[PDB]
Amino acid sequence: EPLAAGAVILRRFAFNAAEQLIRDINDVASQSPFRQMVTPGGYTMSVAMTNCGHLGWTTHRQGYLYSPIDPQTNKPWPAMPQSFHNLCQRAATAAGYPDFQPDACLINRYAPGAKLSLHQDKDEPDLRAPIVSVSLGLPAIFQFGGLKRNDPLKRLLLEHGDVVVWGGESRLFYHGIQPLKAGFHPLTIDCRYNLTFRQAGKKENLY
Ligand SMILES: [Fe+2]
Repeated sequence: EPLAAGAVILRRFAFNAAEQLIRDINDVASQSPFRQMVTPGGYTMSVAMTNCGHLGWTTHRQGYLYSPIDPQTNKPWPAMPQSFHNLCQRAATAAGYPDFQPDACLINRYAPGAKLSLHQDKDEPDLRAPIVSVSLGLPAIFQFGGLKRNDPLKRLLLEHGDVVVWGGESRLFYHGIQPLKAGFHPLTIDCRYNLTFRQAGKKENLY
């Protein structure tokens, strides 16, 4: 029996691909800079973000959505790097999702003390498609609950190279990241990067 129904934890799965993945995060950031987006309550997120791929998650007039254009540059988000595409496919396939074809990758950067409040990934057209998570750099405590608010939370440390394929029931769980502890990592220096691959466009975009 699993810790999270439908989730597939692949520890250190991206450990070897880590250095290249980071070079690509930096490349993506040179075009679409990391920016701290504004929350519903008007607060600035402590986590900094950016996207790559055809679609990118962002804020838009009191709402949140996937856009083919970066509002900060008025240009498309950078294309999905080969390292990203490859790693995701290998993880998705190993987890039993060979047809998963993400068109969006939200890149999160956590500086010491950065955290992500509880939320569900429900902005995607088809929730049967999983979300592949890739952690890099400083370790973080990932928390997840259930399908509804105020449900009992479970914690899980996510470390450098860890990949989790959130499929099945786990795909809809409320989740977040507790305040990042300060520290040092050879490849990221003083932060943690997290990539979350999503199939954000409707199936028609595949034809
Ligand atoms: Fe999320």
